[PDB]
Amino acid sequence: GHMKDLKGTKTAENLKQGFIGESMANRRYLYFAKRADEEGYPEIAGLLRSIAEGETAHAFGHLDFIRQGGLTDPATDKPIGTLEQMIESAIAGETYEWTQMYPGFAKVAREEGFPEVAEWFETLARAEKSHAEKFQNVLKQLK
Amino acid sequence: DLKGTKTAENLKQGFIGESMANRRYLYFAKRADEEGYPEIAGLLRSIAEGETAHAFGHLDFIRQGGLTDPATDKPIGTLEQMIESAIAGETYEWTQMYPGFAKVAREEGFPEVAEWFETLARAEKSHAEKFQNVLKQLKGG
Ligand SMILES: [Cl-]
Ligand SMILES: [Cl-]
Ligand SMILES: [Co+2]
Ligand SMILES: [Co+2]
Ligand SMILES: [Co+2]
Ligand SMILES: [Co+2]
Ligand SMILES: [Co+2]
Repeated sequence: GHMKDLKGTKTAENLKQGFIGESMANRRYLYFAKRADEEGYPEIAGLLRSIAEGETAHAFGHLDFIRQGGLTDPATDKPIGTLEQMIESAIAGETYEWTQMYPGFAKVAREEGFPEVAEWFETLARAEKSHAEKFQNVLKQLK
Repeated sequence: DLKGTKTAENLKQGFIGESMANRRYLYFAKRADEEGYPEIAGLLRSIAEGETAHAFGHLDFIRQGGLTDPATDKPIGTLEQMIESAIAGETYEWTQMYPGFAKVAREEGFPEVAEWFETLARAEKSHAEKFQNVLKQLKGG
């Protein structure tokens, strides 16, 4: 039942879009909670944190259907069935970000006259290269 | 002014990718946990904290640059605006997005997936109502 093949369906696309939205909702609500914290609204901060746990549960349930339905990781288009595949998906996305995505973002920010944003993107490119290397060391261990 | 720039769009896409990376790594950590790889689980959780810091810094530049929430295209400068953003996205999800995903899943022969989407529609309605009660408290002082 939950093992039915979802490949080629609109439902497959909808699970991907739901995962994206849920992922953003958790991040948004935790960020909003920091503002409630500063301003002295602990009940609102607590509600934001509790609802954020709900959006974790939603995002993880979307990933369960993606994996059980034979779909790929929404971020990388790589299989994530096994732990080894999960680490290979982590490596693929980190490698895209440090080789291509953040360096390109930093070049654009400098060109448009945002050097402070460009320095941030350059920091992140170096950070994602470190992440890729740490994950590569783990994959070598598992294999 | 970041408004209308390519850099605005790059901060939005960076926020999306970072948001997904933290969720992905915490999900992967659960499989490491089950299988008895606590060093791998620990690394995934520590790197996930990295990706929180990346996402939040992207939101810092977005807010400071007068750009809108990546998810809702609503301003997020003040706490009231943040709660209004929360309400807008929850409302979209329960009134349109998850009902529509549930109908497509039923029509394509995936009743279990459709039931999950219907559960989530009802959940996001409850979220919207709780955030609406917060907004009333803030707006009414
Ligand atoms: Cl409060
Ligand atoms: Cl381990
Ligand atoms: Co089943
Ligand atoms: Co949700
Ligand atoms: Co990373
Ligand atoms: Co990152
Ligand atoms: Co919600």
